[PDB]
Amino acid sequence: VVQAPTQVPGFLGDSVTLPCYLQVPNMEVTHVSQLTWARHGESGSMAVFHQTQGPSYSESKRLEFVAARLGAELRDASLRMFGLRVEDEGSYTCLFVTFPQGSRSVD
Amino acid sequence: GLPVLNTPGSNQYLTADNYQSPCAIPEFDVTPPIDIPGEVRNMMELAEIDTMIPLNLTNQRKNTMDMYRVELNDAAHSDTPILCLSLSPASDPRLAHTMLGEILNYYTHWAGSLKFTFLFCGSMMATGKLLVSYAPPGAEAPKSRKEAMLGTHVIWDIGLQSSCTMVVPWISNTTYRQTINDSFTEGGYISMFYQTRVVVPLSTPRKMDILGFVSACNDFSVRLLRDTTHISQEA
Amino acid sequence: GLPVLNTPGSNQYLTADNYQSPCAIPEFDVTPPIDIPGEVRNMMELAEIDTMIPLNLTN
Amino acid sequence: GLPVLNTPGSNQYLTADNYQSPCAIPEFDVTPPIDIPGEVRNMMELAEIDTMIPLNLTNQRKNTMDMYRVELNDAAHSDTPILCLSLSPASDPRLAHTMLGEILNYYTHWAGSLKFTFLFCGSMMATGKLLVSYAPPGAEAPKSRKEAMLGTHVIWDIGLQSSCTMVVPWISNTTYRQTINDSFTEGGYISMFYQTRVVVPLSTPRKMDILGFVSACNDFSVRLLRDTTHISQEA
Amino acid sequence: ANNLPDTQSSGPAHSKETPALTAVETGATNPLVPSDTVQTRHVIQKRTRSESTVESFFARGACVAIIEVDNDSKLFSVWKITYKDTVQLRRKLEFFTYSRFDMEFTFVVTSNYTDANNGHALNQVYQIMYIPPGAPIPGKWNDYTWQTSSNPSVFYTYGAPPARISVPYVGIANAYSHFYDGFAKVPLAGQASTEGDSLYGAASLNDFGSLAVRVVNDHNPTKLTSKIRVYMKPKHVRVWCPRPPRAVPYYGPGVDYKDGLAPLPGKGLTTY
Amino acid sequence: ANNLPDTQSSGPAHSKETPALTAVETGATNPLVPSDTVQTRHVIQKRTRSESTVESFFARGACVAIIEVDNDSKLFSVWKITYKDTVQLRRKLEFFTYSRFDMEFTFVVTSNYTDANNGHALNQVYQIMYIPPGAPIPGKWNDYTWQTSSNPSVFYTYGAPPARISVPYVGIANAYSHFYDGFAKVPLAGQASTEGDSLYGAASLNDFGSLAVRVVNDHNPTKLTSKIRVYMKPKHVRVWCPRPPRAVPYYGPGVDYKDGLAPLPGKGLTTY
Amino acid sequence: GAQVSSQKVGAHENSNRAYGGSTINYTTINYYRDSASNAASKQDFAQDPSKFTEPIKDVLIKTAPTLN
Amino acid sequence: GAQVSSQKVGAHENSNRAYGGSTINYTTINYYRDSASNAASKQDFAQDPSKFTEPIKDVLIKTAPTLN
Amino acid sequence: GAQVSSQKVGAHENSNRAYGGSTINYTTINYYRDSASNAASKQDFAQDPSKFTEPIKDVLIKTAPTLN
Amino acid sequence: SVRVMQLTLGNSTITTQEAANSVVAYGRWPEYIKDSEANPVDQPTEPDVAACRFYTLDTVTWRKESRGWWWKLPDALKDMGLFGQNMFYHYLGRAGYTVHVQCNASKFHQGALGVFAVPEMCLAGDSTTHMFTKYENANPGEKGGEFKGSFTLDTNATNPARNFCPVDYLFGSGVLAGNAFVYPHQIINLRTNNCATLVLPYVNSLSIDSMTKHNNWGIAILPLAPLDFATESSTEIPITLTIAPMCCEFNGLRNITVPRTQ
Ligand SMILES: COc1ccc(OCc2ccc(COc3c(Cl)cccc3Cl)cc2)c(Cl)c1
Ligand SMILES: COc1ccc(OCc2ccc(COc3c(Cl)cccc3Cl)cc2)c(Cl)c1
Repeated sequence: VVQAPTQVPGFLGDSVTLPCYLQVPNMEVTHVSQLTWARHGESGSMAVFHQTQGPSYSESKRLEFVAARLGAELRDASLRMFGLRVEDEGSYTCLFVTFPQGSRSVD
Repeated sequence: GLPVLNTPGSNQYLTADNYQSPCAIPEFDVTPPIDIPGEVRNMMELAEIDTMIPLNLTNQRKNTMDMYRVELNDAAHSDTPILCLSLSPASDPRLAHTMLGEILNYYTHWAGSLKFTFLFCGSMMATGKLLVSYAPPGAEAPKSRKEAMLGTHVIWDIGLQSSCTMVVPWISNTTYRQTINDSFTEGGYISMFYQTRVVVPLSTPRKMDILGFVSACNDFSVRLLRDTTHISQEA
Repeated sequence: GLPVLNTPGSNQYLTADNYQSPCAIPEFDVTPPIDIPGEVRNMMELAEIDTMIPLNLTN
Repeated sequence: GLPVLNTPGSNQYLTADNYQSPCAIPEFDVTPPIDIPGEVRNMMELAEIDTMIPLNLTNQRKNTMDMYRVELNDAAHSDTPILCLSLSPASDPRLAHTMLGEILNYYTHWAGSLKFTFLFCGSMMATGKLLVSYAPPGAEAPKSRKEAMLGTHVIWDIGLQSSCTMVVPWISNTTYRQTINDSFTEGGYISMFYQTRVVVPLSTPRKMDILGFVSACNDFSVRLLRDTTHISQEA
Repeated sequence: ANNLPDTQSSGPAHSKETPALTAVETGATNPLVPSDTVQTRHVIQKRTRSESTVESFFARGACVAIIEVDNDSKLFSVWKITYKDTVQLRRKLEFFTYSRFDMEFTFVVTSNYTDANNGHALNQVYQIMYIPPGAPIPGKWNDYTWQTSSNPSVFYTYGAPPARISVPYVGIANAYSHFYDGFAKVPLAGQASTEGDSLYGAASLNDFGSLAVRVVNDHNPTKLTSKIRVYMKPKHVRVWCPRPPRAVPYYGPGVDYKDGLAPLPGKGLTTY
Repeated sequence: ANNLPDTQSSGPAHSKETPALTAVETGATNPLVPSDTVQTRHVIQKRTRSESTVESFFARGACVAIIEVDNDSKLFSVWKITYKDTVQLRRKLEFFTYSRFDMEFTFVVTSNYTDANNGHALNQVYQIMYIPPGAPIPGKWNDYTWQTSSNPSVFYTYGAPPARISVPYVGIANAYSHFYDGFAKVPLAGQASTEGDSLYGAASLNDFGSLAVRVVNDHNPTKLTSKIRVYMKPKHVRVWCPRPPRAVPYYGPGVDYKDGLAPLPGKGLTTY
Repeated sequence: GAQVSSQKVGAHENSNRAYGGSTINYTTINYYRDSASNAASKQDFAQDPSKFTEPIKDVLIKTAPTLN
Repeated sequence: GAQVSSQKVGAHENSNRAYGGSTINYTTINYYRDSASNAASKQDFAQDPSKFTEPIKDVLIKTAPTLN
Repeated sequence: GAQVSSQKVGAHENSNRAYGGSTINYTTINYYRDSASNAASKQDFAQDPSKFTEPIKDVLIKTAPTLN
Repeated sequence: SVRVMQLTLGNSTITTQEAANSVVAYGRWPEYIKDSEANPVDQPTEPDVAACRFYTLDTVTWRKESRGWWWKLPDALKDMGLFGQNMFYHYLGRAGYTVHVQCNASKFHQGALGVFAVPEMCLAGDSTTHMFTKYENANPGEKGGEFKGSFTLDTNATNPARNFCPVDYLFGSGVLAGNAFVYPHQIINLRTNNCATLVLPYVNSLSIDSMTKHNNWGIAILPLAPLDFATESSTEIPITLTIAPMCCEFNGLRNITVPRTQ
């Protein structure tokens, strides 16, 4: 299930992180578990954190990805945007993919 | 009657099927057609028309008419890029919303050559030579003219013919690429540099804009119709 | 038997369909027609006959 | 409409049926094929390639590279067997996991001739004569060279041509045998003995290995596709 | 829906012909191919544009409406026919100004007990009646209008494969207009402002009429709800005058906008 | 898929031709037949290899997935398309390195009340939507994505014969790769270790997309669960480069192993 | 016993099949002995309205005086 | 009234039937009088994009100067 | 567009129909435009295993010495 | 050459020495209704030279701050000589056009204007009420209208403006302006040309329609590259619009139409 807490200020200067937590119940555990981030955002159709095996930077040069990747975990991944100008909002999304039902998440 | 045997798939509704059905308004006198100008037979015809690229997506320029303007100046020669782009026509934010990108987002695969045309909107008194480049994936993305010049490139001399076209040839490992950002089907990098420098005389503007256009070549095709993420509906 | 596949629309009843059906009174000796005056083939024939207009609809 | 009558079997799903169904992705531009080397048309082609037999399944050797090595020595002549095997290609532990045995485990019946090739891996200075034998079922399994020599056998003389092939002819009562251990369709016994003895000069290794290979002949066939027990899935 | 041309091998050049230079001011697009600017090899092209034909682009059943009826006036519902109640098909159609095609309608009907432990009902039969603009609209789930002596009706039995019917090109013009830059009335000089006023971009007040849906069975006190999802597929398609696609969220039947006016994300000019 | 050759009668021999002797070092297999080493009779061969053709070997519907939906987010589920979720079909496909074929998918749908004495529901209709890599994935069992204006959907009515559809050869390469000895990225010198890292043996992060399944009916408080078992059959098959079959238990999507590493039993060297 | 008639194509697909061939024809076969079981062919003729519009004994021309 | 067209075979089976014969053809018969009831043939043609790509009055060659 | 092939009769009935005529033939007609919709014909060919069994450069005879 | 031309229609001639060719929309030249496409049965009027001639609408001025301009056809020509008379006296009317946009500067000026001809150019309104723009505001006549840099919602409930609010980058209709190039167009880049010339055939889903109720074409002019000069923050260059109706034919003559105004 999806339980993202990210409603974050968010401090400018900068810099701070843009987290994404998806706590996993619990007896029907999730794969494949690639993680996608879509901005909001003139999205046609990329400024993306995607992570298949090796973390792939869809071109927004000012990014930092910190998840225990190339292996697996799965995803309570944290992103970071520096920097350092007010490349603001708008908004951001955090969508996952799953073998069971979960090719889906929440903005 | 005639003995029949029902096979699996019976009574289902495939959203992409192609069967016949009874007409609810029989013997209806259909209004004949007229020859209306501008008829279209294939979606690829639209992908071959030049559409302006929103190259300047900086925070102050994005979502304004300024996102289409890339400014140049008469400064002394520099080897740093004027602009940088990734060849992901359906996913790169600068390409994803052009007519070409819009159509690609209704399909899962794309293949073919593309062409980028740049228009110089400086005064007639302004001159200059620019280097437009394309580097197939696999190496470090060019950051200086020295690296860019080693790949596919067109040296544009500014003058009477206001525009210059650079064709990005189909150089791929797979027979088709995906319309999503994926490293396996990555396309490469597009960049521009000053070859010499923009030169203007006195009483002439020292800064001017260039506009970029993108369209598909005659060997371009797409396949696997899918739904776009460019339109949504809440509630 | 012959393998068939049921398509959507099966078992429905379209009020404007045009299919065949079994006859409930088979081998019935139908009374032949006679040439009755005033036969009509199209509804538009009736629309071409002058009909008086109720022009004065005052109270 | 056309009067029809539904016959039994209607609306069922036979896992082995062969019917037509609507295409979910119509008008899809299929990527054409290329001539890739090594195409296969029949599974029996794979059964005809020599595959190494894990002949030495003793506790210390099984599941190691030593299960493939059968050691010989320059000892004085003995009439005791070097190895013994049962002609149950799909069930005997030594044959069941070869390429031939793997394929046979996806079928219920097998028929045809087989051939066993042995490779001598001793030094060039080593010589010797061996007797490879095949005894059709029904009598006591050969335990001495004297009994083995009464059945089908090939006397292998070691020299330049390093290997020797013994063909196990199709000698059966039934038209097809089963791929399980069953006495009704039992196949017989394969064994090897020293004809003379392995002889080596001084300064030469007195023990060496031989490797065995098994493949199907051109008259081999299988039928009745079934599921193998060689792959499982827990939970 | 056909083949693409082969790539011919192309060698070096040193000439006065410069296909790389052009002038987009003319309003034309430069028809260059790879061999115009680089050395190419001969490639025998086998890819085709079979799936991007106008027909294949629209050859999918899209949901245009979800009509709901509560078999306990809700015993029947009326849906004004349109393609603008949903966004997906609407956006695809709007890549063009005019269109002409036939339509295939498939109806997926679902129903369920509102109560987990109460009520029961026998299998339901639905009547989907088309009311052409002008015909009497039902006032009750069982008034005289449901006799359909002339209106086309479809009687669907719950559980049967989805119902499906075809409709010809029914426009009163030679093509359907996706955009109409005008009014149905012209206000004349002298008349009250209340007079001659009409909606911008609207043609007839009732273009195609509507659908009246009801459950034919006698309603039981049991709480039940049914939903008829209408799927439409344009077949035998012809389209005219391409237009750029909708970039911001729809705001009504018109081209009006209000909310998502900043569709593009930020990206560095020199960032790959 | 044909005949086998006849056995010709063969008599005794005393010659300089020795087909029994060979040298397997060359990499070739000795093509002997019985008559090469023993006296044979003439046998008219009537057996054929009709059932071991590459086509007949795969001409069976194998289960590749069991998708579950609880109609009381579980109101809908998403399954990433793959053949590696099960072991039986996977092992057969892996006898070869590359393949090219069409696919037939049959869906067996079952459902039941969780409670022996509680709840009730009317007949269910399911929607199986294919979401090609790139298309928007449903967030709710009833959001806009289920309009399927372009994605292919299959609406199944509970109790009807299993649904079935055919899919063409959809690979972006000229053949499907059962094994890919490589990466999707090449780490470049200078970049952070977090950079350019990808899974070994993986191509696209999303190869074939996924299936989104849901019950279209309005959910009732009743506890119900449904399972869609997906069966796939390769038809019009061509395969390249044979490989030895999997001997130890599978350990993931790769060729990784961990547990049943000692597959063979013990048997005496001189024991029949 | 099949009857093959041609359809009056309204909306045309971007195909040559929409303009010719068996693709613009439809096939019919009667399965019942009684003509009552048959569907309506709908290839129906028209006629002159004169019996209603001009049931006049002495035929008159519109250009010429009706009352003569 | 049957229409017999040929299919564009994508994946080929190891059969000669996958390369020739009626085995690579498909048959069609219209059952309804109204063309609206018909399925889509999908044998659709293409055209020249020139009306959009080059709606220029005085035709120009790419090798030749556009502005002359 | 019907394809008529013959069956390989296994068990024979005590009829002449079990040995000849259309009674040992089967008929096929494709209903779909896409070849993917087609069933498998199963009239599949075989080939030479040599590419696997003898991928040797200099061809050798079994009667003749392999190592020469 | 591609650059020198002369257009003659009726008693009016236009000359240019700095053209960039001319565009014929969709490759179709205007024409009269053929008998096979005819609808109204009455004899049409075809003014010919009296209506098919060049009419010069009001000149607008381009400044560094301009966002763009728009006009609607036949609306912009409703008061133009005998063309306007025939338009108002007849129920139905049909016409094609030759649009000639004029804009000259100097070799030390910069700027590029995108001139687009859009069939059924529907614009966005200013209120939360859909399709609320009133007739009088939608049809400005020869003066046309202007594009804005942002959307501003009309909140005066007592007196709603009921006007358009065309945002420039959204092409005044909720689509991105960079994609407007799919419509017949030309670009007036100051370093290259003086004008833009577009020949527009009659486009509609009918052979003839009401010219008062319906506008067939829309002309949109947007500054793609803003006006700039030497060092004069202050720069103004006029943009004159000359349009000529072609193949005019009207049907359904009656008393003259006098539409409500302002
Ligand atoms: C440009 O895109 C368009 C144009 C017209 C459209 O609708 C025209 C239309 C007219 C009549 C009917 C009536 O169809 C029906 C009948 Cl007879 C019987 C039963 C059910 C139906 Cl459903 C249905 C649609 C649509 Cl949805 C999109
Ligand atoms: C080497 O072995 C392979 C290669 C590819 C495979 O999958 C490719 C694949 C691609 C798309 C679809 C989509 O199919 C569907 C559609 Cl359109 C509609 C409805 C349901 C389905 Cl199900 C299904 C499978 C598999 Cl399972 C094994």
